[PDB]
Amino acid sequence: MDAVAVYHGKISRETGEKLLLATGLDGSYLLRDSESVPGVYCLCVLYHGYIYTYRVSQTETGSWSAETAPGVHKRYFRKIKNLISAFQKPDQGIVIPLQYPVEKKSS
Amino acid sequence: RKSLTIYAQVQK
Repeated sequence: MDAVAVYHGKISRETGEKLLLATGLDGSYLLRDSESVPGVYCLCVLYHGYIYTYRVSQTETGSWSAETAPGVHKRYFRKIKNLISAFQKPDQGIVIPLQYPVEKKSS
Repeated sequence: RKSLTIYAQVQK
């Protein structure tokens, strides 16, 4: 069904920044549309006052995955939301394993 | 300062 409640939609950079800063919880992430690359999502986690943005796009093979630095190995998935459950692995996902979702609906 | 975004990539 692809249920993405963490996708508030399209918001400016200033919006995503204050959005994660409001929660005041390290590890808080959100799903916002890329204001530079259409059809591509962006998962941001607030850490050290700096909002770390990560581009998430589906490969031509149909597998879901995120961008990887030149020299790092990235695993492939079969769902957009599945990326969250797989990224919840400490020292095996991102700067911080997603923990507190910041959706625009209910607190 | 005046910039709360890194736009980095996954280092893991």
